[PDB]
Amino acid sequence: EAIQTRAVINQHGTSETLVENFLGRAALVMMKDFEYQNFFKWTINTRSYVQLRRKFELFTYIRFDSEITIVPTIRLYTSYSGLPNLTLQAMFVPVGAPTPKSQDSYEWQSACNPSVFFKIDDPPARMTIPFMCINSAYGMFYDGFAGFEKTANGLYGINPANTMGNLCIRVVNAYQPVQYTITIRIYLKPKHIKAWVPRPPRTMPYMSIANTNYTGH
Amino acid sequence: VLQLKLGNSAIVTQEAANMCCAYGEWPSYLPDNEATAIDKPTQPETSTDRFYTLKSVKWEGTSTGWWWKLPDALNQTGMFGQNVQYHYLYRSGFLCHVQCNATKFHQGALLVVAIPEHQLGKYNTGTSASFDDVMKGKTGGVFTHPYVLDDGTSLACSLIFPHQWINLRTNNSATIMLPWMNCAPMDFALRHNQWTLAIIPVVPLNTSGGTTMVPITVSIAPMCCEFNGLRNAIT
Amino acid sequence: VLQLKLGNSAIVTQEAANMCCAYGEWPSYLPDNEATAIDKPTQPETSTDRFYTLKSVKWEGTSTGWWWKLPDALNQTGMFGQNVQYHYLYRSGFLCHVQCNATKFHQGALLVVAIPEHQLGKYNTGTSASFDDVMKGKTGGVFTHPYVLDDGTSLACSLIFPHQWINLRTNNSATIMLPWMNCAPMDFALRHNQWTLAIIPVVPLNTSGGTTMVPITVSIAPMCCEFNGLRNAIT
Amino acid sequence: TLLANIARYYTHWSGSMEMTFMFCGSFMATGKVILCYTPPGGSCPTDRESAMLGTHIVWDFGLQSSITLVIPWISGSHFRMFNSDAKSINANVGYVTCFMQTNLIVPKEAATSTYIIGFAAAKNDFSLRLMRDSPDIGQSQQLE
Repeated sequence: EAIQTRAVINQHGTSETLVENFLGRAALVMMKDFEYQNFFKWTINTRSYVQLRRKFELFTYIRFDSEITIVPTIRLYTSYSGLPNLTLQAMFVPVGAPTPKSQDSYEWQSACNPSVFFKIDDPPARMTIPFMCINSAYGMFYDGFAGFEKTANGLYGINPANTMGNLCIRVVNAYQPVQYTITIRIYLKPKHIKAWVPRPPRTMPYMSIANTNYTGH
Repeated sequence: VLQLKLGNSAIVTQEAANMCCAYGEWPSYLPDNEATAIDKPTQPETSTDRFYTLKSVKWEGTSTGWWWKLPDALNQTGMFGQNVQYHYLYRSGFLCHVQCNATKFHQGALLVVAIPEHQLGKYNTGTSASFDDVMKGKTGGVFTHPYVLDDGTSLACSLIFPHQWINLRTNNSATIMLPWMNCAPMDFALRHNQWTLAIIPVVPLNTSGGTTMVPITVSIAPMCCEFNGLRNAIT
Repeated sequence: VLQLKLGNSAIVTQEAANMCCAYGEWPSYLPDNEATAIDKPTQPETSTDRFYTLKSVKWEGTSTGWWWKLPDALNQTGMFGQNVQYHYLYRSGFLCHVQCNATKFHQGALLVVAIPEHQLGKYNTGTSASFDDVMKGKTGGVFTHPYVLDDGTSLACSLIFPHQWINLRTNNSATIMLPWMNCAPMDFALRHNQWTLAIIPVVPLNTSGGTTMVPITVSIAPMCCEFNGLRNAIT
Repeated sequence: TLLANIARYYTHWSGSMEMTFMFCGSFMATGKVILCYTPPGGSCPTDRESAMLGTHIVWDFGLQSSITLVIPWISGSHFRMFNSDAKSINANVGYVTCFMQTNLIVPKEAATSTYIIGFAAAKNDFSLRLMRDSPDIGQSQQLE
């Protein structure tokens, strides 16, 4: 039933297949909802979605800066169509700092964790996080253990130096009388990409997020 | 009286061979800088570069016109047909020659127009033309509504296409040279046509004591045939 | 390990390609001074200049030998067969290649001899060989009395013909290059043969725990094909 | 192949391709096989005669264990018709087919069954365009 067609493919040049263009696309890395836990907390990683993970697992070592764009949307409940122009606070917490536990925790005024204050009805917030790893490049794969303790023996393949930090987003505005749900979309665009040691592509379904186990099909 | 000789075929003409090059371009070849990015074509300068004389058609007083689609008209004729059936990629020009045989007591005018990418249409229906309607081979088609060129345009404005006039009191021959007319360097001969040679009788053929029928002879010669290589070594 | 490549065909050999030119003459072409008095031939340097690999034959311990007659072996195979069937005059050389596949525990010797004008004979009869007896096509013939070369001569004195030896303990390949062998500048391919490639097992194939059958591969490539012109202009 | 997996991330591809075959039989094992190339739009050979009549190499794997084929040009893309829901698939751009010229010959002590493995890669004139999403895994429904 399929029509067997063809075309005279006329093309030249290799600038499109550059690694800077291969992995340099802004991809959605997380999407979460919270109805006014009570705030958005998520550790930054590129393995959340299978497509981006498969693309990134084509190399062993990758070094890049991170560009983050936060796109918030609000939907009301029960009665006008007037969405409040709330103020949002997105704070980046590095690995060596504690993360907030509640909406009004003390860490929201850290003065060392960078924070962005932006409004709902404004252009989406955007900030660039540099290459913060302790090593020269991130390890897409790690054949080893964090330490010698029996606790670390259950953490095969986890290198503590590969964590990228936490992004905590909250609504600074107090509880409004109305009921609303906030949806947060995080877009990550790597910059200044450098990649080393290409690897065979993944051909089998993933069974977990941190072990590279495989199952049927 | 001169002759148009191409390969092993020759046509005797009435010295009216004022050739009309379509858009002022001679068919030359695929340029070198356009061939690096695509498959490399060879140049079969074989018997493909000869005139193919189709069967003569009858011009009557009620004729609406005839059209031939290229390279569909030559897809099953001679060495060109063989090369078309064995190669999947082709690129060639054409040199159409139209001749008429009439006495000094005949009258009529033919508009020999080469229409590129002539997408044939239908009349009072939404369904597109079927395969048999378009691909007519060497027999050729017959215009149903020559006033609209069978496509909703106007024959009056068809003069913008590469054309020649055959007025029986002035001349009886037309010669249009067609270059490569496509948006791609090469194309597929079996299911796409580049030119449509149309012969529309603008002024009806008339006479009082004549034969009431004159023959029209169409001769088409591919000019710069190029096909994909079928014998590149794989070592 | 080297390759013998001709056109779009390649053969991998065992470096034993010590070519034997028959009578020390390379096949070149019809000379200019010999072509003025006869019909002018063109040079179709088309796919005719490739190796044609026949079906492998089985060498057994009781084999008497196989022969192929040229150009009869290629008269119905590929572009050479087409050109032979469409042209009435031909002139070409040949490059026969013979290969064997055997282990180090096999033994036997093959005499690959190219016999020119091998007029086949019969045994205890006066009637000459019939058409089916001689023209065997690409299947080839089988010697009945290899001791007399099927013509009343001696295989012992057949060493005077262009020949090569295949001794399984030394080599497994033979390559004989045959020039034009005729008393006329050109000839007719359909009813006259110039060379007869014979493969006679002088020493029988033997083994104790082997396969008792080894294949023999024959590859023949016309070298300087020339045919009468089929497209000379008549103007 | 790696070439296919990488090219699945792009829409249009063109260029030449390299191909290699390896015979992994025993040392004294010998025989002949025919490797044929059919250009795009041709008919795939059905027997040894047709394969020999086309572009081919007679490979004697007893002598050398590796043979390399150079494919001149392959091309392809992804298509979608304008006002129709009919699926459009790129046509075949040729085949590479192997036919046995002579039967396999092995000594008594060697194994009676051998194997052939193959490799494939592109040349330096290969190109890709219009990066897309690989459908290799998929299985996502609601952008979870």
